Amino acid sequence: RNDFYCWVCHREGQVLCCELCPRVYHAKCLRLDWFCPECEKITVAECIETQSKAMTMLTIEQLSYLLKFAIQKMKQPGTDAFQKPVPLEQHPDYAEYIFHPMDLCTLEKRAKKKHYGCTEAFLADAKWILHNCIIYNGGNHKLTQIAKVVIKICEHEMNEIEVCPECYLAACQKRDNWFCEPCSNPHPLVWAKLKGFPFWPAKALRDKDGQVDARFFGQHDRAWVPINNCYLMSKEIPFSVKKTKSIFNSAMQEMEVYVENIRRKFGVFNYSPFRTPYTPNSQYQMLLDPTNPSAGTAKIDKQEKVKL
Ligand SMILES: [Zn+2]
Ligand SMILES: [Zn+2]
Ligand SMILES: [Zn+2]
Repeated sequence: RNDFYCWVCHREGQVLCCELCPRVYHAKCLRLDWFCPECEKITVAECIETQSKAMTMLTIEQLSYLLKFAIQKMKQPGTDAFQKPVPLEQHPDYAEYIFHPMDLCTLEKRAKKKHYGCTEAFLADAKWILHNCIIYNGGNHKLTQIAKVVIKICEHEMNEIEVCPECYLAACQKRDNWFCEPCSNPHPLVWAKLKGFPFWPAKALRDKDGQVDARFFGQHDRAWVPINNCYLMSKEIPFSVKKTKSIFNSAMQEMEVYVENIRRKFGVFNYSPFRTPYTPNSQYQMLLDPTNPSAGTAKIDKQEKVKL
């Protein structure tokens, strides 16, 4: 049955009904057979023609395995009040206000039964936990603060699956040298300079608004770096004054383990001349002959269904 409280502001009043789901909205909270914004986002994300790069590389069963790790991060210590359904015997008026209850145990069971076709659908279902807490307990209750942090963890984990599902699973399991594991579409290796930090080796995971999502060898920290401050990996080092030599040496050692792993899996790794700029979705390091780019990639391909 249809909800009585607006999905945006969590208050009652004259509200519009979605044709596909039980959510309701004030016309003014959206600034104008109707399908709500949650249903529109999910439909686009689950259509093969408009699905994300992460969804193109995953089956529904594979996505269910990654959502189980996201549930573990959402179940932080102190989230006890949201780990099981609200006991109606202990709050006898709960169902007079909450028509669509949700909790972390129910969210975990729906993920296991392969109910979710995209990351957007898991976050949209998780959000009933916060919406219900605000209606019943109030916007300034101690439990509402806990529910807001649970939703922010869920948002972060969905964003991490979408950046690269293989990096996500490697970071979850933490095998020895997990950061040196190459992905099926290998991330280019760069020298990256962040303002105020020395030039350092990093993996380039994404390109957005003239920036590169860099993941640094050694500490495994991350930052958006300007594209003009990124060069393809080279033997000559762009020198920077550094506080501790041994930390730089460990990062370079870990970087050389990643390069040998790449050469075993794909059969090639091309270092570039000094100060060669990084370009979006660079293919230079995988070329069969770096002086003949028209010849293309070295990857032979054996029609492998390998993935899991
Ligand atoms: Zn509203
Ligand atoms: Zn809807
Ligand atoms: Zn990756």
